[PDB]
Amino acid sequence: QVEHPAGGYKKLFETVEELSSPLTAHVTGRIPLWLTGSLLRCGPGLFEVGSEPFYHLFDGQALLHKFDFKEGHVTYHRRFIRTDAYVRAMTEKRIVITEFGTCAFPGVEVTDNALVNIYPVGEDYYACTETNFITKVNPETLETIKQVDLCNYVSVNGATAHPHIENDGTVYNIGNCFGKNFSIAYNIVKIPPLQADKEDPISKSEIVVQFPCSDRFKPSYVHSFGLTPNYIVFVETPVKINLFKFLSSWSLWGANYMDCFESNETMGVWLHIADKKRKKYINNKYRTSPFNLFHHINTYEDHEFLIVDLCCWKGFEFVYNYLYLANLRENWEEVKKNARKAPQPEVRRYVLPLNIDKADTGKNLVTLPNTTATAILCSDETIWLEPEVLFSGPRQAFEFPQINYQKYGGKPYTYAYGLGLNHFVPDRLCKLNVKTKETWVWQEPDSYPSEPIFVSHPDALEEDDGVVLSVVVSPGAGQKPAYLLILNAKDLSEVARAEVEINIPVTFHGLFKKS
Amino acid sequence: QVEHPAGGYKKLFETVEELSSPLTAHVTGRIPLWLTGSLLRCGPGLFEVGSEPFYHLFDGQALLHKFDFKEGHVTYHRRFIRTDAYVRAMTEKRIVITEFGTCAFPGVEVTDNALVNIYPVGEDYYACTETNFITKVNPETLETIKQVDLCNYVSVNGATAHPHIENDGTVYNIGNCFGKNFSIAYNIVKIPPLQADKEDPISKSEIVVQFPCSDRFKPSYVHSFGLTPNYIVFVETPVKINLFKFLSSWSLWGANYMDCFESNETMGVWLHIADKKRKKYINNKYRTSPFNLFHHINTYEDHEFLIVDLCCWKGFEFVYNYLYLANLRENWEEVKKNARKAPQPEVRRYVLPLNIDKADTGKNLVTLPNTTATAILCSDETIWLEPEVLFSGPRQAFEFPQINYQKYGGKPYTYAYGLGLNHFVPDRLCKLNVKTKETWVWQEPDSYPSEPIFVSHPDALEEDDGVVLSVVVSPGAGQKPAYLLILNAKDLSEVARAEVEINIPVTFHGLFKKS
Ligand SMILES: [Fe+2]
Ligand SMILES: [Fe+2]
Ligand SMILES: [Ir+3]
Ligand SMILES: [Ir+3]
Repeated sequence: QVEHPAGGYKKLFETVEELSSPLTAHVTGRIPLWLTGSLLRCGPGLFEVGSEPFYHLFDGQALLHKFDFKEGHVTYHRRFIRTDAYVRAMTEKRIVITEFGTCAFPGVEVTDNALVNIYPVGEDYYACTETNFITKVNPETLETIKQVDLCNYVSVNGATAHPHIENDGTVYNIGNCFGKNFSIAYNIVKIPPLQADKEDPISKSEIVVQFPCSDRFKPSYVHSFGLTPNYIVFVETPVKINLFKFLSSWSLWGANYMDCFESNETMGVWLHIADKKRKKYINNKYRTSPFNLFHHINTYEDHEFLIVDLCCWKGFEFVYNYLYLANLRENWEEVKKNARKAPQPEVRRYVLPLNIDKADTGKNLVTLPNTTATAILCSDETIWLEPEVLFSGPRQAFEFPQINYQKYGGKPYTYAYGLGLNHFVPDRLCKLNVKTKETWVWQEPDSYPSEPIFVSHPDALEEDDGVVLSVVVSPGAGQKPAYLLILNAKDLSEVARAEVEINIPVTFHGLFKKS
Repeated sequence: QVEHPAGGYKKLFETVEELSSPLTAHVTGRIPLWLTGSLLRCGPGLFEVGSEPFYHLFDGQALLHKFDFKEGHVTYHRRFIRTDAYVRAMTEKRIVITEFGTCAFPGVEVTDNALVNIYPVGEDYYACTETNFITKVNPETLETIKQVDLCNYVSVNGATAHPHIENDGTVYNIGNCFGKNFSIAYNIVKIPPLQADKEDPISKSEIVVQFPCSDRFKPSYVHSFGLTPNYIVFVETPVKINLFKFLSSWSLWGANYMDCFESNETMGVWLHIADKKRKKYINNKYRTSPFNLFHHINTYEDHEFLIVDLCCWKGFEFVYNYLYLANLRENWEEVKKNARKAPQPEVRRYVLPLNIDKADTGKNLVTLPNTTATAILCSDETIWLEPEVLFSGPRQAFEFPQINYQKYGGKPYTYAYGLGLNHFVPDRLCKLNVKTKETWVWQEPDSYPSEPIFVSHPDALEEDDGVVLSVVVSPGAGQKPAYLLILNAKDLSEVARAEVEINIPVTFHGLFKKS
């Protein structure tokens, strides 16, 4: 729709160097006085070790970024995370640890390249990827402190880079695991808040509940999940991990993680729910059409139903196949051409009935008045779901979604913020009213934003009283190569900017730390 | 959304009497001078024979209506169609022929109650329902002329009340039939235009092509189908006719047509295409989620794809179960309550790829640039489809759709007109831009319109240069009980009205005859 023939988006994938200390950003407009804190973000910063390239978008070495709002000025800083992967790569001047889509050549050494997200646990902050290894970091200085191996504390093989954090600091996550059956399963991990004893909360990790797997030996790729005050929602997609293949290519040949994925063509999507407080899996066989899922938007309870809002990609093909660096660095026509056969992005609201009566076999159970979502109870005992579409644009994804999480996560809500992807290229920011379907767009030419993070006005009365923060890469004609953008959350109108004189590569997720 | 607590919609289902001759309507505003012709419509007019009621909406005895535009004035007329059903009912003072949802009590006597539609064949016009019996009628006087039995001329058991008529007067339809396999199938019937020989074209009926059936002994209920210059599209829904049951309740007990229907829970929807010119069925196994379908909107070819736009109801339950007269005559709260578990209406665009390559197995084949519809080729050879949603409102159907059929039927187009159903109650008229999704609504309180028919301006330059005609029932405070509505097709703004002093019951379909 919008076109980027100048190819500026290639700057999102160009290596940068870390800083020794914070730069001072040149500020435009007016930073709100109540914005005092830090925006922390993780993404790849190093896309080749020497003349050895990294191939996939999720392979480049973790880079930790900070935009600080101190006493009426803004600074920018960045430091590579000192991971085994990074350290060993630097020691030995080559690629040492196999990344998601790049096999290294000379037990199994699983990557700790924490390029995806960062989150609070007790008084600590950890950078993560999606394996068992998270990296404790210093949120003031950006120094690496420690590697943690979650297998030491709990039985999981890995965990998402999207834990849910409750208001009391309790942390919930999900990862696959070995069941007692000698099957695969998915385990919900709970890390408690910092208690009086003042001991590291990770040492108090425990399993809340286990979800079954649709296939005994293949778990689905899980990127995120849903949490309400009373329920956990997990979506099992037809993107499957063939564990066999990476335990056959380690031994004999030589593979990466991407090589294990296969698509199951016939299962579609299975949706699973567990009672959070009683810690039981509920046996409701929710089923629907096939789609990839990376990001839940929000989840909530409305009478005897769960409302589940999702960023979907229609299809069973793995959308990550489209995310190799060569693909993303082609020119504009080839980018558009290459995405023509990709899965098509769509925001969807599914409605899952909680209180199932066989009396209603063969009818639509969704009796709520303001939705077009359906759930049908088959004789089978299967519950077949159709969504209400909330947003749909040709090869235009509303993605990397965020909400006013602190007051509205897990509860009834109205607004969602997101990054607009145009044939996979990030080129706009969106706001979406999920009840009316109104949208708002912020966009400028040759400008490539990141996930918008929302920060509440401390005296907020409405759900969107606050701002949205995005890191924007604007290559071009003598342009400030990048800047931090602050929008008014009500109408996505610009409030301010903090410009810098250096490039910033793609970042995925992060948080705003009030301090 | 809008509420009708006064219950005025019950007047759509109250018996009326025919007229001896045309009333003269009181006209408001300005009838366009180029509107000279006749609006003909069919619907039920008689909902009980004495103290024997008819139960279903599709059971009342056919009533033929005419609004005439002659020399700067408007008339209204109506005559019951003199069918076997009607005539015998009147002769014998009771219900004689079993209707769709009303069994009569004292070979098989199939109904010819032609309450659904009327269409041109050569220089003739026939009222129809969905059986093998159509009734030739006089379009000037509304007199019944003749019963026709299509089994005499072609091998079908019945035919839809939605034939497609080409610009040269050729008529296409579809009905189920016995295959040579001793299976069920669906046959495409072609009736040619009136030729030089001047013989009745029905005598020249022939079979073009046959579609297979998903179930050997159960055909799906078919209400309509798609036609482009090169293709025929047929949609096989999980609403199935159990022929066995009506050939077991005729012999032993005593049933109606509605009693034969069952829903197939596992098949979903199968979509079928045939080459119109070569008269071959194409073996592409299009499949998708379950839905009822009554009305195609329009179909067309866009490069190597068919665009299929449909008024869907999500679910496999038969929507006709909600359409008994008692249900429709309850009060407003009970109407809303009763539809809470019904299938949910949605307008959908499916995109069917024509040129299938196994090289693209597991990918999305829909490479067109302005749609979010997908089609995925499974290993199976199955092609799994997801729609682009064009309109979706909670228990608000865009239904009884019409287009500028003469210039745009079967071809690329932009606008569709429709009747808005609010928990099954007709209470608005809509226009829909199918590319942008903009809508327009005409609505007034305690007013219940019928299917909007579109008539082109004779000097039309754009697709919506013309008017839309609807019959509106407005019961109320000393109100003209009904009127004919003429809207401007561009913005659904009112141009005129032709009021009458008598009630008019529900009508389904019809045509505008330029004369
Ligand atoms: Fe993510
Ligand atoms: Fe119809
Ligand atoms: Ir302020
Ligand atoms: Ir005019």
